[PDB]
Amino acid sequence: MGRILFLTTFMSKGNKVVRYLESLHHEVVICQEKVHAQSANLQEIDWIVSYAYGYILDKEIVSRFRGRIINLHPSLLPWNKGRDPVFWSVWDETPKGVTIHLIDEHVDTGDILVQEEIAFADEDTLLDCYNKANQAIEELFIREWENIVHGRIAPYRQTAGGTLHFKADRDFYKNLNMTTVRELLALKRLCAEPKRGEKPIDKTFHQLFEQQVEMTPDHVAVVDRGQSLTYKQLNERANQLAHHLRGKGVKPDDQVAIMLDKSLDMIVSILAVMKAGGAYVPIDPDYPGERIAYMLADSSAAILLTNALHEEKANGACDIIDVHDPDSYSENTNNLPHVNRPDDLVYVMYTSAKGVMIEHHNLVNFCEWYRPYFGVTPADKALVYSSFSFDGSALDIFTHLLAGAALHIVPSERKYDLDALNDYCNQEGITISYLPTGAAEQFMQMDNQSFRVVITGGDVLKKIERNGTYKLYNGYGPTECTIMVTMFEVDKPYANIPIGKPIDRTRILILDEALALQPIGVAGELFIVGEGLGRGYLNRPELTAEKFIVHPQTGERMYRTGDRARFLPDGNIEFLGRLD
Ligand SMILES: Nc1nc(=O)c2c([nH]1)NC[C@@H](CNc1ccc(C(=O)N[C@@H](CCC(=O)O)C(=O)O)cc1)N2C=O
Ligand SMILES: CC(C)[C@H](N)C(=O)O
Repeated sequence: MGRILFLTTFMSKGNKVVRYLESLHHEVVICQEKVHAQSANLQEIDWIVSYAYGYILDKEIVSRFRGRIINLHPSLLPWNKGRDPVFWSVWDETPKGVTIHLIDEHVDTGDILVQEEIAFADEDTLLDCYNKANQAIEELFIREWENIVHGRIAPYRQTAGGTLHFKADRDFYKNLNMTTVRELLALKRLCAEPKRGEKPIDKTFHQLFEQQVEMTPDHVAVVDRGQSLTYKQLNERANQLAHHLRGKGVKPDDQVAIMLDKSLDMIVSILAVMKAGGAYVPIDPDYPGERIAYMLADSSAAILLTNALHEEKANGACDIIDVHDPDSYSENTNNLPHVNRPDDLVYVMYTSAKGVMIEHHNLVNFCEWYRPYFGVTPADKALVYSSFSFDGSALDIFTHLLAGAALHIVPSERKYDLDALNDYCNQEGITISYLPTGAAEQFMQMDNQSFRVVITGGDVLKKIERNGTYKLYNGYGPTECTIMVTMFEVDKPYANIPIGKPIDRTRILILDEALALQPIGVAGELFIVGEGLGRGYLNRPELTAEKFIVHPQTGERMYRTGDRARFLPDGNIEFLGRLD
């Protein structure tokens, strides 16, 4: 009878479709390569049927075979045109079906002949779906072929719109072929790009702090032994120092070093640096004079806020401002005119070394997530415990100041004696704070009735047994992505205590060495994306590039931690040590 040219690159030479056509006494030429007009595969052809053909047809060919080129495409067009349609059908959660349509000059733009709705069960694998569709369309072709040959079907134009996908759009998703529909949608919900409608962060920390001063001005801000400052008192003194600093020429993105012990003067100095416009570099003065000398050299800091006592540990490296000299304080107590943007530096901290750069928007995002998460109110009282050279300090000070809470400085007297500290808290009625895993585990041993919440993380947490009523939370995150990026409420004991779910405006991805996504439950190198990412390492652009990358598929900016982890079925993340 008639000679049929069958085009495919993926499909077998013995498809149900080919056998049916041969059953009807058609000679079926099978071709899997691109062809041109001169091709001997185009001699004496009545119908062209194409099924997963991986090449376009020159206009020359489609015109000569107009009205006689059929394509088998397993999607409910115009949904899911182009490559890997069955997959994108699941991922993009489009309607699912199979379509036989004429071949137009453009990809999958030909008028429809027949169309069928298909269904996938939550339990089917993505390879199950791929087959179930090819099954459905092959059977459909056999049912309606006769109707197609005799030309008795009225082609109808495809509905406007649709989705289109390209060959390489699945690269990022190569490891997901054997995933379940349920398991695949779960992964999307955990790792898919942010939903539309969100706006950049438009505030700096000292903006929001000055905001909070006017709401709770007479509330206690910071306490150190018997001395205390209200938000109003604290704000005005920082302003006086900030005026002085901006007079000395502090400007946005400038570095100002602070070398002091935990004290009211420290909080004033920190806020004064921000309000002036710059970012503060905390230097614990117990560091070896070697480290201190380096931190001041690497840092471009021209100003140093410090004591008469620690003055000499800098060896005249820079201009010094005595926080105890009343001449370092201006008469003006007004808030300074704002000159900062959220992309300006807020602080620079050193890892165990390199200068990590953090911007205001990084810090704002963390505090704005912290307040509502832990339901912090001005009734709360928190401790300044961590060294002021670690990002754990930023949590202690900043989160609670924007909640109107009261900060209590922790002297070395009870820094180590947790029995004595606990007595502090029970007397003063402390309700919340962060303790590193080491210190936190110890504190579980002391009796406590003050706390409402305690937070840990930084090293692996292994014990949960606590005496007090308070809830307990384990967190995770590197200094490079601003304090912590994930948070878990500990409800029951675990052999591996999970580190929780991501915070506001942050996303975490588990990737192959190839940087491809990994199914829920499969380990990989944990990657961070979102508001938390800092500016990088100071004076270390080549190394910054190493750790702050532009993903090859998505083009998003991500931080490579070098930690192993995996997602649990309920959405929480599980730490699995370093990558080695
Ligand atoms: N002329 C024509 N119209 C069609 O509608 C049609 C055909 N040919 N041939 C088979 C199928 C389309 N199949 C495909 C699938 C992918 C590519 C492809 O190579 N896409 C590249 C684009 C890059 C480039 O243009 O070089 C990609 O990266 O996604 C081509 C044809 N098809 C009807 O079903
Ligand atoms: C100390 C902790 C809050 C910090 N994210 C770290 O791991 O260094």
